[PDB]
Order: sequence, then C-alpha cells, then structure tokens
Amino acid sequence: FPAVRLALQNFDMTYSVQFGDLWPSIRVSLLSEQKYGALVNNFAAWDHVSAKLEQLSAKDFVNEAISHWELQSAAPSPASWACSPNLRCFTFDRGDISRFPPARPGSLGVMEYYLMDAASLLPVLALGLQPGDIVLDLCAAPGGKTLALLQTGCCRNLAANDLSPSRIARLQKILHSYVPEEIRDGNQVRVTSWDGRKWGELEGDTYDRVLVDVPCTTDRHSLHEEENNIFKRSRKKERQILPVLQVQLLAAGLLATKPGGHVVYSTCSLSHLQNEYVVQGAIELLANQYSIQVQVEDLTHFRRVFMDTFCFFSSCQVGELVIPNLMANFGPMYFCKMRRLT
Amino acid sequence: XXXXXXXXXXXXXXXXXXXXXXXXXXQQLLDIISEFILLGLNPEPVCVVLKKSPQLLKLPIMQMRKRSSYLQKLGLGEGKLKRVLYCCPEIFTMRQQDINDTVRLLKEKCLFTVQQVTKILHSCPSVLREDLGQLEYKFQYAYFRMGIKHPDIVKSEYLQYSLTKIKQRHIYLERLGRYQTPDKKGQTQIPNPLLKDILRVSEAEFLARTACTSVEEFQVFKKLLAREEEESE
Ligand SMILES: C[S@@+](CC[C@H](N)C(=O)[O-])C[C@H]1O[C@@H](n2cnc3c(N)ncnc32)[C@H](O)[C@@H]1O
Repeated sequence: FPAVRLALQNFDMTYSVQFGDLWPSIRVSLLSEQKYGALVNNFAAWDHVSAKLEQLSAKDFVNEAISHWELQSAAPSPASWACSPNLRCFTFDRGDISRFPPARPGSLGVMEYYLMDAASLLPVLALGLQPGDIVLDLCAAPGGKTLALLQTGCCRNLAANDLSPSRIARLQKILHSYVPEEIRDGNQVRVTSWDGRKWGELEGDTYDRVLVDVPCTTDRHSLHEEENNIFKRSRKKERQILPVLQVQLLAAGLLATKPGGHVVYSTCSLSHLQNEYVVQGAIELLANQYSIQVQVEDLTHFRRVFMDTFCFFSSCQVGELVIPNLMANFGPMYFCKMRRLT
Repeated sequence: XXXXXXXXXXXXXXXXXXXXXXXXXXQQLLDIISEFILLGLNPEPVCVVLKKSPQLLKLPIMQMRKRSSYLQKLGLGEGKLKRVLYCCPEIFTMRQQDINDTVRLLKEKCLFTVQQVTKILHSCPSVLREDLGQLEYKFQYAYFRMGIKHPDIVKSEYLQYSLTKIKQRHIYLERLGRYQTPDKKGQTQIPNPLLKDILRVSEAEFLARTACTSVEEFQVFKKLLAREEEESE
C-alpha cells in the first residue's frame, strides 16, 4: 500500500526475472546507503581541492580508469578521443563506506565539489565531448550531468532544458553556486523549460553532442521516497506509458543531432523496457519515419576500463548498465552511446 | 581420612585417580559433589566443571544447597543443567536476584511457560549475563519483527545469540529478499530458511548456503547496518 512497497514488489517480480541469482545482491544495495563521488569543481581551485580529497583517502576514479585505457591489452582510440575530458571525481575504495563532507564555497566563492552518484558521471564521460562542441542536455534538471558537461570546458554552447520550471530553478541554483557569473550569464549557456519531444522541430540537425537522461521509474529513489512516488496508484497510467515518452525524447534528441553527431541515452532504472527497448524503439522510429540511420556505438572497452570502480551487468544487448553492489553502491545507471549516420 | 572420602567418591563415579589427585592439587571437597550428584548426571562432566572454575570448592554449602534447591525449583532438576555449568559457572556464584529477574522477565513480560522458561534457561545460559530489557527487546525482535512465535523461539535456541548477530543476519536476509516476515497466520510466499541455518551455523556457512553472497559483501553490510543503527539511535 505504501508506493515504496508497490515499487519493491514490482522490482522483485521483474528484476528477479531479469537478473536471476544476481538480483539479491542488487536488491540489498538498492535498500542500503548509496555510495557517492565528489566531482571537483574545475572553476574552483581544482588542484587544491583534489589534494584535500586525496588526503581523505579517496581517489579520482576517472584518472585511475583513464590511466588504464591502453592497458587491457585493444582500445578503439586514445582515451582523449573517446571520453569527455577534464573530469575529476573522487570516490573511496571499494568496500569503504565513508562519506565526503558537504561541499562549501572556496576562495572564488563557488562550491569546491559536487556530491553525486559516481555512476551518473559515466554517460557524460561516454558522450565524448571535444573542444568546440555544441551540446544539448535535453532533460537537464536538477543539473548534475549539466554541471559535468560544463566542467569539461568543451561546450562552445550548452543548451540545458527541462520541462519542469521548478526543477529548472534547482538547476539555476546549482549553476549559480558552481559556475562563475561569466560562463552562466554569457552566450555559452541557454536554459529553457520546453517539452524535449519537440526538439526536432525546434533545432533539427543542430547539436554535436546530445545527452538524453530521461524521466524513468528512478528505481532507487522510488524505494526510499514515498512522496510523489511514480508507483502511487494516482500515477499508474503515467508510469506505464513511460517507455513511450522515453522513446519520443530519445528520438527528438537524435533529430536535434547533426548528421555524424553523437547521442547518449541514459536512465537510472534497471528495467530493460526503459533501457534497451527504448534505444531500439527510437532507432526504429527514426529509420521508419524519417529515413535516418542511427548506429549504436560499442562501449565495451569503456566498460572494461571502469570495472575497477563499478559493477556492470555485462549481458546488455545494446548499451551498458551499472548495477548496485555493496562493494560499490552506485547506480542503477543505464547508458547507450549512438551516432546519427544520416 | 581418605577412606571416609574415597569410599563415597569411588563408589560414586571417579574414573581414574585423576581428578581426585587434581582435587588434592587444587570437608567442602565432598559436600559439594553431593549437591552436584543430586543435581544429577555429570559423572565425567562433574570433573570437567570442577576443572573449569574450581570456585565451587570455595562455595559455602549452606549457600550452595540453597542454590541447588533453587535451580531444581526452576526445573534444572533432574540435572543437566549440563551445558549450563559448562559455559555459565557463574550461575552458582552470582546474585540470586539476577536469576529471578530473568525469570520474572521471560515469564509475564514476554510470557512463555514455566517449561519454556526452564528450557531457555538450560539452553541459553547467556541470558543471565545479558542486560534485561535488552533481553526484552531481543524477544520483541524475534516475535514482532521476525514473526517467530514462542515455541520456535525456544526450540531454536534464539535467545542465546547476541542481538547484533540476529539483526545482522536477519536484516541481510530481508534486504536480499531471502527472508519474509510471516503475514497473518504465519504465511510467507516462500518458506524462509530454518532458524538454525540463519543463527546457529558459522558465518561462512550462512553466507555460502543461506544468504548466498560473498563474505566481503556481508562485511560491508555490517558496517552499513551499524551506521544506520547509530544514526537513528
Ligand atoms: C532523471 S531526470 C534528469 C536528471 C538530470 N539530467 C541530472 O543529471 O540532474 C529526468 C528529467 O526529465 C524531465 N522531463 C520529463 N518530461 C520531459 C519532457 N517532455 N521534456 C523535457 N524534460 C522532461 C523531468 O522534469 C526530470 O527533471
């Protein structure tokens, strides 16, 4: 009867099927405290802040993964070709449950770091930003991935969009706390509250890089927060139509992408109906309705290099999936990179 | 007069010279093994627990015989009462109020039965060394949160385990989805593990056969759970 309980019941039925013997280890992690990473603010004194985080015994898992890029014995390209650059995110060792202190403003008056599910950084990394990129964050609020996109220093322009005016107010608070009034109040960033599904009509063929981090059953949060829970009886229609909405959003993101450009779709759900199925649905929609060819890009090497930090469900048809584990209680985080070919 | 002793001692059970030479090694050295004789059983265990905490020799027979009539009234007679004196020798030397308070807590706070209480006392001597109320909360955890009714709480020697061991293993199973609280009339959709396979077995066996996870995952969980507890309490 609590929505939190209907969520667990729903997950038990679906994810014991998806994951089998693996489900319990994921389940216990979903029901225990999430592990966080500290994304260093590159607009603050990043070197100093990095040193303070290191002194806590935390380590930059991005640098650690990247330093092993050409190990694994091969990589499709150098790390700098494949991953968005300049992102420093510190996490404690596997099995270490320490919390970071809350961030405070430093000398430049901006917050020193941003605490987040470390897994959330992966779709941003996998998107492969490069200098001069025109970038769209289609479902941006409250702005964790938006902030990371900006931190790369690769966004010549960043469109940050979110249908909800109130959640956009949270994103604006974050930009004001983290980003100097120079980048955020310039020509660089445009913040809107428009329906992301309309993007193909608004700015077709415009963006080099698009992130589509969709509304979803938000599995972990749905097990912990009773208020405005997607599993409430009052939202059942809404809940069940989610994959339709998710396909429409990814399709729009693709329509907004230049031919040759790249898109990362992500969710924080374990459900294949919201993950692989949506990727496949959008690609089919684009082929059939627009005669546009979309190619899923292989993130295998990317996954392998980050396996020192995250547990992954390796049998994903397309895309990759970080699964919660007690040794590394990150995610759920599904992500799939693709390129618009035509 | 080693005749006035070894007559009664060798007619009763003294296997070899053995523990009698150990008794010499360690009038009160005879009036006590009689109280133990009446307690009963323990022909070789009497030597075993004479070696373990020889203090029984120092114990005054007026006090000891009072303690023996006391335990017999609790149902520890017929004796054995075997594992009790083995792992809890303190029972014959501790404050009587301790024992009576435990009885008065089991009975009528937690209910059970004179037979159930005698059973617990015999099987879970730990309960005498454990904080009262902590004991009550532990019963409550068994009954209200685990959904174990009285007969299984005694049958499985549940009350013997630390509340930390109980919470760690039970909550782990619950979050793994491998333990379900009985609904009403005590039905679960999936049977639950035997209480012994949860609490009695070693940690390695529990994790191998019941929780079915790695040991490192459980160690992390214990740390997570301890912080949860500290932070609500
Ligand atoms: C999982 S959240 C985004 C999290 C965000 N990218 C971050 O990293 O902080 C999905 C967002 O989609 C927004 N949303 C729902 N429907 C939308 C639509 N049709 N167009 C654009 N945004 C939408 C919700 O307001 C919600 O903030």
